[PDB]
Amino acid sequence: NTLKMQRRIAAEILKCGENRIWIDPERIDDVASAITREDIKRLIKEGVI
Amino acid sequence: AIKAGEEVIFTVPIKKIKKIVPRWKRAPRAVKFVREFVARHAKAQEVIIDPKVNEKIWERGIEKPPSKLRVKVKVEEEKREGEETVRIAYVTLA
Amino acid sequence: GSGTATFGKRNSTPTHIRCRRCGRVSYNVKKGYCAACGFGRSRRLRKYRWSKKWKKKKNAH
Amino acid sequence: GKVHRPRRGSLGFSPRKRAKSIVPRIRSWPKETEVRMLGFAGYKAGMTHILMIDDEPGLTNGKEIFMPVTIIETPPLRVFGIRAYRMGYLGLETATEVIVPDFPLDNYPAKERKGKPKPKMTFYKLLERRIATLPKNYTQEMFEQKLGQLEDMIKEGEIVDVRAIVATQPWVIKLKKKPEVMEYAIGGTSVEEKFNYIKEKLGKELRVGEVLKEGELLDVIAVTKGKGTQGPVKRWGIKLRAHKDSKGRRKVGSIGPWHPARVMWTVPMAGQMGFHHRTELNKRLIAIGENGKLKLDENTEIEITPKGGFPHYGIVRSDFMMIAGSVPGAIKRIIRVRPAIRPPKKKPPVQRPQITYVSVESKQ
RNA sequence: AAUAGGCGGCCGUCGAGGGCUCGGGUAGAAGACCCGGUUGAUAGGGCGGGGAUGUAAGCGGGAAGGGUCAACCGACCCGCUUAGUCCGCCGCCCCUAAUCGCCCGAG
RNA sequence: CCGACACAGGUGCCCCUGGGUGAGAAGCCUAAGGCGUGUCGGGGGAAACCCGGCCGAGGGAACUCGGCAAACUGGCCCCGUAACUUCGGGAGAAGGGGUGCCUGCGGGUGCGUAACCCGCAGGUCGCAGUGACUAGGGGGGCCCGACUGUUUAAUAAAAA
RNA sequence: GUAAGGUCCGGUGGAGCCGCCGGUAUCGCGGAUCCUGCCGGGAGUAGCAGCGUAGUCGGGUGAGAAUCCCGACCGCCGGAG
RNA sequence: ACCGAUAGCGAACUAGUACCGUGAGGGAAAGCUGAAAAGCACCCCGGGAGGGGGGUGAAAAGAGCCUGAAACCGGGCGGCG
Ligand SMILES: [Zn+2]
Repeated sequence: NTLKMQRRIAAEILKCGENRIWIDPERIDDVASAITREDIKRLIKEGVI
Repeated sequence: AIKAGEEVIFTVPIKKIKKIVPRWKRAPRAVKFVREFVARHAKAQEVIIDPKVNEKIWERGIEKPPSKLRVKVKVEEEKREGEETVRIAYVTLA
Repeated sequence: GSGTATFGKRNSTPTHIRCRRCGRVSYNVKKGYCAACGFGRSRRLRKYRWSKKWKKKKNAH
Repeated sequence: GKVHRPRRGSLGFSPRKRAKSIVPRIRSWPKETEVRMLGFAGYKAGMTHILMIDDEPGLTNGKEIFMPVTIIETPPLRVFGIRAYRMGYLGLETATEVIVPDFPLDNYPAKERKGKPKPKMTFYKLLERRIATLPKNYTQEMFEQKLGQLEDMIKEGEIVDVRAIVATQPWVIKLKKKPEVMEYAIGGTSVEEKFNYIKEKLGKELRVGEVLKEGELLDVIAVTKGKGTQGPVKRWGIKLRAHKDSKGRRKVGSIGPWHPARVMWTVPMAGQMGFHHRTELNKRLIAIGENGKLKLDENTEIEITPKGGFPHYGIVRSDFMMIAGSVPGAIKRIIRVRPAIRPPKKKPPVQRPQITYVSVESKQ
């Protein structure tokens, strides 16, 4: 469960570098469960990303 | 000795290892020395070092750890899995 | 020079490509003929009795 | 022709190996008529300097001169054994040895800690840290019988030498607790006289003042400071190779010719440097001080300890010696001294020289 | 030293003595060697001594001048200040760790 | 990708570059972007010796085939500048003085109290003011080839 | 049996083999820096440095974590990485 | 009266194949369980790979499979040490 796809898609969505993405260290299970761009957008709106 | 749920103040002499290691390994060597010193002086099987303490050690880069570090050691007992009882010492700044 | 550094300049157009007639990768692309069967240079096949490759093809040597 | 030069280093100190024991051994003793113990022991403390009116023959006689000195702390030794030597087939062989029975120890610096009374130390307890197997149920009567047997052997004449077995007392100066046990010869020409001299002081304390005389020459025996493994450049003083050498500069060039087809033992090589048994000759004993203090002119008394204490050493609290020049060994090393075995023909007078200044400034 | 030595002591016909482990260097490439181990000042810590640099931060005042010739800015200087910082040196104090444990061993 | 390789080479550095200092696409620091994969880790007064780097009292080439290597000088401004000469040069010849910070004025272009650049007076600190970084040592004879250029890819760059 | 070798005994093996006469032949190996295959000592040694010396703390996953993942700190490149 | 898997054609077999060279061209290694898969059901241990029991078979011949030589390596025994 490496969050490379999630980090890359979040960076692409937010229009920034991949090193500027912050992922909540307490919601790693939610981030790993998120597998689609819709789920990643939902996490971004929630504030995990 | 220190019993469970008790709190002590220690002064770790980090300068004891500056000249025995290369200048660019001094911060990790200081972290190792602090952990070993706390374990020996608290008779603790496990030591948990606070990220604040780690940042204080790494404040001036990998080459200049502080010569002396004042730390706060709290001793707790877990007794997990039945393998006797384990003593865990938590290290915080000041 | 003349060695390992020289071998790094093999990223240009290949000298030989696949031949439409004989099926081997021997077609001189720049000149326009096959170095194996002579396609593009002769109507007849390029066979030489000092060569054993065409015999090897059919196990006739 | 070729170019000649003396060889690098001396072959008279080979093998250059680590000393057999940290406690020095004495192989030869001076010949004297006075009945006294031929030497003493102490611990190296540090170095300082004085200004003194020279009394030795030479150009600078009668002029005030600078003089470096070394301070050796010498707490009194404990005389606790007597050994007898007979003449064997190939040399001296020990015939018997008698030690005194256990006695209470009163110079031990006992300290009251929280709970428990004074430890109340006794002998055979500090000595156990060195011998580890001491007599059990040993009594004064049995000691007297053993001494009488030794004396009877002396009267019969089977004994050709007698020596005193002494032990250091580092606990007096708080340096350590494990003592050093050494054997010392006694001057004179009568075995009976030497035996009486040892017997009258068996079980007692001997001070450097009762043994040595101020202003006399001594031989100093110790183990030099260790340097670890050192290359030939430092070990034998060879010349560095040419600066264009691409295989190194701190090494010997040729380690031998074609023939003999072996490396000769005389070729310098790297190895152990320092920590060697060495003897220094003709070191003058400038002065003897008592209780860490030195008197100058019957009204001035100074503390030999410099301000801030000796570097890597504590404070001198017992009797001490002032030796002109430097002595081998490190700080806190055990040093043995004996009367000079080959003194010069024109020796300096046997008395303390006129001292005008003693340095007690900080040495760190 | 193959004539492979002498002596004192302790042990055996459970057991003297020793090793690993522990705190440190008079020592050190690994081994080895040396001091200490509650029969305690070995290291840390606290206090004091001695030393090395050179007078800390903060505040008050002055400062060539400017500024509505006011408020205010200002390199730098003076006082608190032989200060501050630091010590691979020493002394005193058992507050902390030198604990627990394991192994070999002649008969 | 090619070189037998997750090869410090070559192909491709082929096209593009925020802020400060600075003449600068220089060096140094830093934003964005990227990385901790130019991928075996741990210990140590734990040596000798080797490779890379810093310093060294007095002397200053006495070393050596040979000043090899290293060292001196170094940016900018102002004075000053030889033999010889193909009159163009030599030439940055050589040699000498200055350089920081603060306070305040003057000048050029400019509508401007916008921006850039050039001077003046005073105060003051340190051993040292191009304080790090960047950054020539110089001169006099002789041989050869006029010069810029080319060469033995892999021991000769030269008077060829 | 001088010998080149022959034959028996005990064990493994599971399907072919031998004495004598007369013929026949790719008919006998220790070497050719011989050829092919397999295996030793070197050796649990060298190498895993040099031109960019980079990791630490807390948490997670997992039988198993210096090396995988998240956060913080500390670093490198930044007219090129 | 040829050879019997280093022999016989280079190829007894997915052989002019894999693979080497820009290119003409060059070119290997590799056969065998058992009569019958009857190719090991079930139990204990291990994260797994596997190990130990227990079964099939006249015989494990156990698929890493007919016989299993020599070199080499580990252990046991006899002798020296
Ligand atoms: Zn063709």
